[PDB]
Amino acid sequence: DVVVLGSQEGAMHTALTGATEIQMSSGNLLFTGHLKCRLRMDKLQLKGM
Amino acid sequence: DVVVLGSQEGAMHTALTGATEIQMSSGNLLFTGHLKCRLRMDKLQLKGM
Amino acid sequence: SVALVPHVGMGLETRTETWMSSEGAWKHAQRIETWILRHPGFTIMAAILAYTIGTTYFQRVLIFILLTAVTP
Amino acid sequence: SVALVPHVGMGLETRTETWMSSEGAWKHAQRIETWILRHPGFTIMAAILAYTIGTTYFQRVLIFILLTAVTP
Repeated sequence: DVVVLGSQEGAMHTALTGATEIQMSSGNLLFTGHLKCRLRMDKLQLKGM
Repeated sequence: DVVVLGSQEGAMHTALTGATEIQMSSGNLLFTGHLKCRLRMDKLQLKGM
Repeated sequence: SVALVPHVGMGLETRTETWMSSEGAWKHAQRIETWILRHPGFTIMAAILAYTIGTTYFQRVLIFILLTAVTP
Repeated sequence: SVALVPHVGMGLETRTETWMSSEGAWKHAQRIETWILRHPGFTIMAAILAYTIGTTYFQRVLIFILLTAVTP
């Protein structure tokens, strides 16, 4: 006999634990991650003197 | 936020492995198992003599 | 199946919490300890093994906590 | 979840085959070996541990196969 295995969807959740999720609706929402920028401040006024 | 967990049905299959299944449609089908009977044959013709 | 290989150690982990956050670990423990309660004999025999093999004491401890880790 | 409790040793069996029927065992092996292939370093360090502790050759073998078993 042959048997449809049945949805694993939840179990797949149990798998994808240990991973940051991401919401994606339109094109991307991506959150988390990190980045490193370097900042050159030269031309900054004190905002009044 | 709150999240519906998602069906485990398959994973439940993965669990119920290591178990004999049983078909049950009407009232029982039960198969497998085993039984012990003792047989007293006294009461038997050879079927023709 | 996906039941195991649950993408854990891996990498890439971010500042923000991920999924089962702060559960699946204590799940894992509670699970296996439960199964220990259910099958005490296997604990017994295993421990005995620990007292048999190696057994320079720290060794016993180690190979024993294998017993814990044997199989759910 | 049900991902792990998979009602195996238990008892009661029967004369007739049950469910995954000569698979889930070889499943279990194949997947853990796969995960070994993916993370060879951990194998290396672990083995080293085996050569460190006890080491009573048979001991090494044991605790090694343990540290193989240790991956969830």
